[PDB]
Amino acid sequence: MKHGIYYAYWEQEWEADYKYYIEKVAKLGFDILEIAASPLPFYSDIQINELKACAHGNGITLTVGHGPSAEQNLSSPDPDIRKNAKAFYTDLLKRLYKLDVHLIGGALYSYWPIDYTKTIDKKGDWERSVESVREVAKVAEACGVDFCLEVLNRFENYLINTAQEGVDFVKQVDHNNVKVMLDTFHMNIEEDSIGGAIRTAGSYLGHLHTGECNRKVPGRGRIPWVEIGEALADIGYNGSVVMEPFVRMGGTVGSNIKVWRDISNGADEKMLDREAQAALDFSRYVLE
Amino acid sequence: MKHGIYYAYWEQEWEADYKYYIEKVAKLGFDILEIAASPLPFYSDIQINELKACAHGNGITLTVGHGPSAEQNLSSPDPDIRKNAKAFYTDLLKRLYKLDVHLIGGALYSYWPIDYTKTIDKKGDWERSVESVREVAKVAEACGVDFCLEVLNRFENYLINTAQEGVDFVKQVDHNNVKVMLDTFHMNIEEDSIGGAIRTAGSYLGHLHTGECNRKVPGRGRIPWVEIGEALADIGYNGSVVMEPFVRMGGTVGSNIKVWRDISNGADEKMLDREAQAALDFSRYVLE
Amino acid sequence: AMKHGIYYAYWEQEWEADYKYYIEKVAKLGFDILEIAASPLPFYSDIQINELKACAHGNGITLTVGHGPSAEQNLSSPDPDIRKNAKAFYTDLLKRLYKLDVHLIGGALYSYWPIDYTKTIDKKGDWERSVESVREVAKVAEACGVDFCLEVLNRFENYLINTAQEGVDFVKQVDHNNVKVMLDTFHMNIEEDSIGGAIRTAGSYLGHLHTGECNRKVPGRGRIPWVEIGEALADIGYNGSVVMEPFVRMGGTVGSNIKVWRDISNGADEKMLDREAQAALDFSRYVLEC
Amino acid sequence: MKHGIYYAYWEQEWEADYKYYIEKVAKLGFDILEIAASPLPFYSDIQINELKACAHGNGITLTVGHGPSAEQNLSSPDPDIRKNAKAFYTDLLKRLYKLDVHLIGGALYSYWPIDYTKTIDKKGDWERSVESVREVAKVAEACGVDFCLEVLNRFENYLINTAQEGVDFVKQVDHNNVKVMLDTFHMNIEEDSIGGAIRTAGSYLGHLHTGECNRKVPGRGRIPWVEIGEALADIGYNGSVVMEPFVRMGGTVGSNIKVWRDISNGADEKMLDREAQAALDFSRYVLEC
Ligand SMILES: O=C(CO)[C@H](O)[C@H](O)[C@H](O)CO
Ligand SMILES: O=C(CO)[C@H](O)[C@H](O)[C@H](O)CO
Ligand SMILES: O=C(CO)[C@H](O)[C@H](O)[C@H](O)CO
Ligand SMILES: O=C(CO)[C@H](O)[C@H](O)[C@H](O)CO
Ligand SMILES: [Mn+2]
Ligand SMILES: [Mn+2]
Ligand SMILES: [Mn+2]
Ligand SMILES: [Mn+2]
Repeated sequence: MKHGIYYAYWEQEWEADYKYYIEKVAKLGFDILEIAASPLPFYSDIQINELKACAHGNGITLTVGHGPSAEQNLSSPDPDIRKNAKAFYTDLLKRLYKLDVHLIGGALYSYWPIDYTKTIDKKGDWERSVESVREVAKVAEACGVDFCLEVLNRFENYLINTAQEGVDFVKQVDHNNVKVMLDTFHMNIEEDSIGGAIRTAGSYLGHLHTGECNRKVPGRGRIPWVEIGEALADIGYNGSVVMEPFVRMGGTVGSNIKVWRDISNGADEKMLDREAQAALDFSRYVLE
Repeated sequence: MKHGIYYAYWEQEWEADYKYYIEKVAKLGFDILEIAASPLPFYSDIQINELKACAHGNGITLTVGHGPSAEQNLSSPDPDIRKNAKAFYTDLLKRLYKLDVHLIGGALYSYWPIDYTKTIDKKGDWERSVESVREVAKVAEACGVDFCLEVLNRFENYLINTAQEGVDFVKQVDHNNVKVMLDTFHMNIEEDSIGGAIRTAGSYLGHLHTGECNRKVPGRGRIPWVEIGEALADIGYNGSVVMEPFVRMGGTVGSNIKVWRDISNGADEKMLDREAQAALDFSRYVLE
Repeated sequence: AMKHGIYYAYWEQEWEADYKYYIEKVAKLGFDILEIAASPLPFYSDIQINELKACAHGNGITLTVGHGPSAEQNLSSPDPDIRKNAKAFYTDLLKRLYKLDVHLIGGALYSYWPIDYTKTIDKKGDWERSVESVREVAKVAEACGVDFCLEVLNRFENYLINTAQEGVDFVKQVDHNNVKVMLDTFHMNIEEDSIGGAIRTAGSYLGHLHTGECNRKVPGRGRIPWVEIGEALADIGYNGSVVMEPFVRMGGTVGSNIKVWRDISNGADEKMLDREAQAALDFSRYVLEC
Repeated sequence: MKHGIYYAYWEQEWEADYKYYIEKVAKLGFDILEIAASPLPFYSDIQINELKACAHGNGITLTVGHGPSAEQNLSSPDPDIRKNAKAFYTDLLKRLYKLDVHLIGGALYSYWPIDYTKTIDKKGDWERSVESVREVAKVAEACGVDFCLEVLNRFENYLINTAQEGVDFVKQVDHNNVKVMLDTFHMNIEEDSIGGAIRTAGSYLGHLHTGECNRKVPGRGRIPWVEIGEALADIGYNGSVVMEPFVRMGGTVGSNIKVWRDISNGADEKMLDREAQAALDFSRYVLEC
C-alpha cells in the first residue's frame, strides 16, 4: 500500500511550490504527495516536465485532488457550464498524463464547496452528473487516469454522502476509469458502519483519504483504524492511502475546511513535520 | 435522569401541533417533549395555558430548542440587530415562564444555520455575544430558565465547536443561568474524546442532545453510548437527555439539517414511533 | 430473526436447579429460550422429563442445554476406559435430550471443564483422540435430532480450541453436519484479534452463540462491541439463537468454576437480577438483529 | 514517560542472559528492559555489578517483574511460609538496591500462578497479605524500591481483580512505597471501563504493563490505546509503560501464560525484533501527550 499526504497540510491556499513538498515528503518517508489541481492549468510544458522529473528524482508518486469551482460543475443545469466543465477536465486530464499522474479525486461530479443558498435539484443534478462524468471518463481512460469520486458529508455536498450512494453512482456511470473514493473524515459523519462502508465500496474503491474525526493526523483520535485495516484487507485494497490533515486556521484552506480554532496548537513547520511522520509510521503499521 | 425527544423527528418545519406530540410521547414513555421556540412568540395567552395544561395533564415536561434567525443574532456587530435579538429573547423568556418551561438551548449566542457567505469575525462576534448573553442571563434568571449554549460542529457554527470552547465562553459569561450544552452528533465531529468532552463540561453541562453519527435514533450506530453513560456518571449529571433524530428529507427541517437521502428508509409514523421508543429503552438502559 | 435465551445459572450457584421455576420466570420476562445445565438430566425419571418438556411447551419456551464435562466424561482422554465411559454418558444423555424435545447441546464437549492444569498437557494427542470421539458421538446426536456444538474457550479454561479458526479447523476435521462451532463473547474478548472477524471466520459453521460482557455482566453496559457483532451475524446470515450467560454472583460450584471473586451483582436481589436480564434482552434484540 | 519491554517476549523460561537483552533493546530504542526476579537470588555480588554495569553502559533502565512461588506467599496462613516470604523479599530487595533498580511488580501480595486446586480463603488471605506487605514495605522504602501490586484477571489470582480492589488494598497497606499496577491484558477482562480503571488508580498507579487482548505486542488488536493515553494524561501518569507480549508456545513461560497456539505465526528472532520495535513507536506515539 502506498502512503501519501496532501501538501495543503502545510499551506493555506490551493497552490504551493509542489517541488518543495516533494522533497519534504520524500525525506519524511512518504511514497506519495498529493497536490491540488488548480495551479496546473497555469503551468507551461516546461513547468510540467520539471515537476515530473522532480517527483521522479525524489522517488515520489504524485496524485491529484481537486475541489471544482461552480464554473467547472459537470452536474450543472446550464449547458454552457457543463461544456466549459468538460473542456476543463479534458485539458486537466491531458496535463496529468504529461505528469505521469494516474489518479485525480474529489467532488469531481459536482463542485466544492457547495453554496447552499442555490436551490438543490438532487435528482436533476444527479442525472446530468452521471452523463457528464461518463463522457469525461473516456478522456480519463485515454490519459490513463483513475477518475475517483469522493463521498462527502452532507455539509459539503448533497449528491453522494455514503459509500452506497457512491457505488450506485459509479455503477450507473459504468466506466472502469471511474472509482469510488472514501475519506475517514467524511465516513465518520455519514456511515452506519466504517468497515461496512469500505466493504460496500469493495472493488470500486479507487482511493482513500485519512484524517481523524476533527481532521488531525491519523492515530490519536477516535477513527477506528484497526477496523479500517481489516476492511481494506477484506476487499484486497490495492491503492494508495493519502492522509489529508487540516490543523491550521486562515486562508482559503482554513475557510473552505472550516478550521475555526488552532487545532495544531501552535505547531511550527518542524513540529508539523514530526507529527505527519509519526502518523505515517502509525498508518503503515496499523493499516497494512 | 429524564429522557425526551424533539418533536421535529416527525415534522419538517420548525413548529407543529405540540399537543399531539405531548400525547404521542407520553404514550411512548418519554418524560420530556422538546419543542421548537419559533411559534411561541405568537401564542395567544390562551394557547400558552392550553399547551401548559396539556403537558401537566400528560405528565410530560417541556424543554425548548431554538435555531435563531439572523435578526435574533446576539453576536451581530449591527446594534439594531442586537437590540432586536435582546427584545426577542426577553419576550420569549417571559413566555417560557408562563409555559412553565425551565430550559432553552441551541446556538443562542449566535444564529443558526450560519450563512458562511458573510465574512467571519470570530473574535469580534465572540466578545459581543458574551456581553449580550450576559444581559439576557439576567432575564433568564428572573424567569427561572437555564439558557443553554449548544456546542456545534464547524459546518453549523464557528464560535463554539468544542466542549472546552463552550466552557471558556460560559465561564466568561459568568452567570449561573447560562450553561454549556453538548450534542453527540456535534461531539462526534469535533472532539478528541467523547467522555473527555463531557468531563470538561462537568458542572456547566445543563442539557444534552443525542443522535447517532448520522442523526438516526440512538443505538445501532457508532456513537460510544457506554462511554457517554460513564462520563455522565463521572460528572454527576443532574440534567436531561433529549434525542434529536432527523431521518426525513424535505421542508426547512430537511434542508437546515441537510438530510439528502431517505435515512428513515420509508418509515411511516407508526414505524418512527416504535424506533423512537426502542431508542428510549436503549437510552435509559445504557446511559443509566 | 434470532431466538434469545438466558442460562438459568445467572440465578443459581450449582449446576442444577428447578428448571420449571426458571422456564416460568423467563417466559414472563420475554425470552424465547431457557438454557439449562445437563448435569441433573441423567437422574430424571421419564415423567420428570415429560413434565419439564410440557412446562417448556406450555410456556412457549424452547430449551437448550449447556454442559461443562467432568474429567470422567473426557472424550479426548488417553485412557481408553474414560473415552468409553464418556461415550456411554453422552449416548444416554442425547437420548434423554430426545425425550425432552431438546435439539442443541453445547460447551467444551470435546474435552472436560474446568481443565485441571496441574496435569501435563498433550494437545496434539488430545486433539486427535477428541476428533475421533466427537465423530462417533455426533452420529448418536444426529439420530436424536441434536446439534452438538463445540464452544471455543479462552486459554485459562481449555487448551484445545481457543479461537474461531481452531474451532473451524476442529469442526472441519470432525466433518459431520450436526457438529458445529459455538462462540461466546466473553471468550472471544480474550483470544480473538477481531470480533467480527471471528464470527465471519465461524461463518456457516456457527451453531450457537453465548453472550456476556467482558467480566460477565449482562449484555449492554460493558465494552463488548455489540453493534459489530450484530453486523457480523448479519454478514454470515446467522440463523441460530443467542443465549446470554451472565455470572454476577459469588458462591457455590458456579461461583468457583466461573471464578467470581467479588460481588459483581452489587447486592442485587432476585427481582433486581430479573430486571437487568430483561433490559439486557431488550438491548440484545434491538442491537443484534439486522 | 519511559518505555520498556519484558525480556520473556524472547524467552521460554523465567531467566536468561539479561545482558544480551539489554544490548538488544537499547538497539531497538527502548528506555527499559524488564527482567524476571527469579534468577536474581542466585547472583553473586560480582554478578550484580556486572549486570548493573551492562545496563548503565547501554543507557537502559532496569525494572523487575516477579510471579512468586507458593513458598514466597506473603498471604499464607502458614506463619513459616509468611516468614520465608518476608525473608525472600528482604534479600531480593537488598539485591535490587545493589542493582539500582527502583521498581518491582507482579502478584507480590500473593503467588503466581495460583493453584485453584487448593481451598481459597479470600477474606483471610487478604488480611494476612495486607500486614505482610506493609512490613515488606519498610524494607522496600529502605532499598529505595517501589513495591508494585499488579491487578490480575480472575484466572490468575483471586485477591485483586479490578483497579478498585487494587486501590482498596493499597490504601489499607497505607505505605508510601506500595503502589497499584495495571495491565491492559487483565483490565480487558475484568474492568467495566479501561479509562475508568486508570482514573480509579490515579496517584496510586505505579507501573503499567501493555499488550493486546491476546498478548500480542501493542497496536493491531482491540485494546483502546487512545482511551488509555487520555486516561494516563488525566491522572498525570509519569511512570514507565512496559509491554509484556507473549506470542510463543513452549517452556514454563508458555505454560504459565497459557500459549497453546503459535500466536507469533512463525516469527524468528529478527521478526520478533521488528514487531516489538514497531509496537514501541506506536506506544510512544499514541500513549503520550
Ligand atoms: O475531503 C475533502 C474536502 O473536505 C476533499 O478531499 C476535497 O476534494 C479536498 O479537500 C479539496 O482540496
Ligand atoms: O443539533 C442541532 C442542530 O444541528 C441543534 O440542537 C439545533 O438548535 C436544533 O436542531 C434546531 O432545531
Ligand atoms: O462459557 C462457558 C464457561 O466459561 C461454557 O458455556 C460452559 O460450558 C458453561 O458456562 C458451563 O455451565
Ligand atoms: O501479567 C502477568 C501474568 O499474567 C504478571 O505481570 C506476571 O507477574 C508476569 O507475567 C510474571 O512473569
Ligand atoms: Mn478528502
Ligand atoms: Mn442539537
Ligand atoms: Mn459460554
Ligand atoms: Mn502483567
